Amino acid sequence: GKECDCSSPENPCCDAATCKLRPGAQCGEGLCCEQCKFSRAGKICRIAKGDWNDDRCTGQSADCPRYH
Repeated sequence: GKECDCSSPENPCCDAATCKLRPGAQCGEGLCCEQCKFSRAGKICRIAKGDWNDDRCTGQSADCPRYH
């Protein structure tokens, strides 16, 4: 977006000075953002709405799209 990677100032994954991520982790907030680290693919970011495939995250992303 602009120059920020997180939305919380207390979050330990984004320099509060530049409201951006902290140069050490790889995600300040997302459906698949591990403790300051890019979650690994095969991450269930959300469950379908009945009975079928589920939502999985990649090995380099920190958010989750939609498929159900």
